[PDB]
Amino acid sequence: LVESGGGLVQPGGSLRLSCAALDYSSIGWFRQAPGKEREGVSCISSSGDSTKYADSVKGRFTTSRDNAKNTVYLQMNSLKPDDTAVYYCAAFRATMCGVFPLSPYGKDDWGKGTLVTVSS
Amino acid sequence: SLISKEELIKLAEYKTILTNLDEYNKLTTNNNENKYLQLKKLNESIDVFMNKYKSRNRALSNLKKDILKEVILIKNSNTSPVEKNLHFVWIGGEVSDIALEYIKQWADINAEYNIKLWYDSEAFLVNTLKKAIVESSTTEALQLLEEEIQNPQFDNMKFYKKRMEFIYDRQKRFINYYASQINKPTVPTIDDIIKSHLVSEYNRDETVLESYRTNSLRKINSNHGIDIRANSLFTEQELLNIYSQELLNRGNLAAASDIVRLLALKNFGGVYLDVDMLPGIHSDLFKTISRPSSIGLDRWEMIKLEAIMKYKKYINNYTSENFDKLDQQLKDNFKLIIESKKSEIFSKLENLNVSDLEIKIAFALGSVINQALISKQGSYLTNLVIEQVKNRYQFLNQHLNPAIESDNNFTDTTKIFHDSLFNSATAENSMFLTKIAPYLQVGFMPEARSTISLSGPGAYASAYYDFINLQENTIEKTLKASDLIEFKFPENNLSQLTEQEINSLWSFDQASAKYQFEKYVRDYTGGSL
Ligand SMILES: O=c1ccn([C@@H]2O[C@H](COP(=O)(O)OP(=O)(O)O[C@H]3O[C@H](CO)[C@@H](O)[C@H](O)[C@H]3O)[C@@H](O)[C@H]2O)c(=O)[nH]1
Ligand SMILES: [Mn+2]
Repeated sequence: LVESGGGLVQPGGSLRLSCAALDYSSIGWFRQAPGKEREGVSCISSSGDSTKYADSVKGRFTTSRDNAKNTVYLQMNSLKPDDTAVYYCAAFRATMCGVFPLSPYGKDDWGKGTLVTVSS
Repeated sequence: SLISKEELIKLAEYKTILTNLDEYNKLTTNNNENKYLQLKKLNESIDVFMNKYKSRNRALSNLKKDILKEVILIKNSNTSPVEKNLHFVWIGGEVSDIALEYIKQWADINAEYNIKLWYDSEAFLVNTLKKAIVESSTTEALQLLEEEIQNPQFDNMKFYKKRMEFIYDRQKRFINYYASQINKPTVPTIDDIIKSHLVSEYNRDETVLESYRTNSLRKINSNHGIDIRANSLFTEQELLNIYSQELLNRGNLAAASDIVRLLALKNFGGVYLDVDMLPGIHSDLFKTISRPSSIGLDRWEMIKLEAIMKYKKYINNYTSENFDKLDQQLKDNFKLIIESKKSEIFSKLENLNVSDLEIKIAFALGSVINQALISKQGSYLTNLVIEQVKNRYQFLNQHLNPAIESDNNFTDTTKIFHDSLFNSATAENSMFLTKIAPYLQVGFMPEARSTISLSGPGAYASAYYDFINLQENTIEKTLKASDLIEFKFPENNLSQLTEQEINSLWSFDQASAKYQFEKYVRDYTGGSL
């Protein structure tokens, strides 16, 4: 899983991250801020008909799946300083990313991930 | 509602106390938690004062004692009925027909209570994995000790200790395999990982494991099942990790259930019951059947239950062993009462009035036991128990992880953990170290009971001490009797002395261990067909 699209944004702006490989798996975006614990952000079912979001981003972020290009997007809007973090992606055999927005026990590698910074 | 500020000014840092009392004296919101929180602030300010200026302190102590009574007052002032939920927990495999029959008594007596049977949708194969680890280790130890198990003087403790070394080895191989699988780009389910490990390592057939897994899911769903993973029960990674280290590293489903029940009450409120509990017996019923002086109190409670099942057969094949042993006039007298009439047999819960600050708990032998609990959603005391559990696991994992991650067998890993606990410890909270020292043995050797001090009754007793004394994170301080029964689960509402309660599913005593070992030897030498 390759995470791409990150960069700077201004407070209030938008950004679209991409997670490139997934057809029969639920896919979740997660994030980790410097010095904070990882937290779930979004999840989308394999059909793409069901989604789930962290409370802090619900109604601001959306997630979609473009099966054809095996890639799930994270449409971020109304970016805030608290959204500053490295963003990682993962696929799940479980429905709706299991214990989302929490992480699987023991899972400590999520790929390279892509940094998002929202400042000043 | 204490002595007012002028009274304490006219009876005796200190300025903060007066306002802190003044804030509390004026504070007339209807939020019990805020009242308690303001009481707590005042107490710490008093304490600060006291230490730094070790004439004031005569009357500041008097206020301190008054504050302790105010806590009781706030708790007992506005009680209200608890939410009408009954929470049960069965994790790790298929729920049993016996457990379902016990839950059925509660439902039939309390149709207005919503029944939740919490399960782990990912973890139906945990008990199968534990069985495969334990049974394979039993054969290792029996064959290793073949020359000596034939000796009548053989110490059965030698068998349990040698078996533990194999158990520890095979638990570690599973968790290492789990760690590699969970770190794939596609996260598999826990049952995916166990299935794959059982098939490759223990020669389990994949289709039977899957057929058991799907069967467990269908049966629990048809029986009030609600999934702990999908219903956002866990909101803190730390608590999920504690649940997971018990579920996955140790195979201790009672410990895992200790976590789940606290989160269920925190999020929903209501009553938690272990699946071996039964509704209380209608009071006054068994005074007209007077009880012989040869049958003890605990036994007579058991005999009571055996009488109902004999004639009504609510639970099938319930034991009658204790009942049968006596006078047929008694049996006939019992037989007429039961046949003459469930609601006249069993007490209904109805309104269970509690403070929104508290949690109530069953008692056994004068000490709390968390097999039955009552709490409103989000109560302060439930959160204190949860904080106790996290604090205890923080200390355990600090000392256990270096031992467990070292490249060492069970005996040397145990010594590192044990030495980590004792070689540099302080005398304060000394008693807690002794109780958690056999942690790795819990479930697999007799008299290993660390769960009591981590996620079980010991966490509750310290939480109650926290609450009564307006503190947090107390370890080995215990309340006097009069403070403790403030939190007692009404005995009229609960039958604790059931058949299924007799056998613990996570621990065993020396007598059972000796009998089980002799059973292992008899089957080993005798062979099976
Ligand atoms: O495979 C299992 C085994 C047990 N349990 C759960 O564990 C609970 C406790 O089981 P039980 O066998 O009754 O254990 P106890 O012998 O009663 O011993 C303790 O079990 C827990 C350990 O702290 C707490 O209930 C209390 O301390 C105490 O009652 C059960 O009700 C279930 O909820 C499972 O979910 N799956
Ligand atoms: Mn029990």
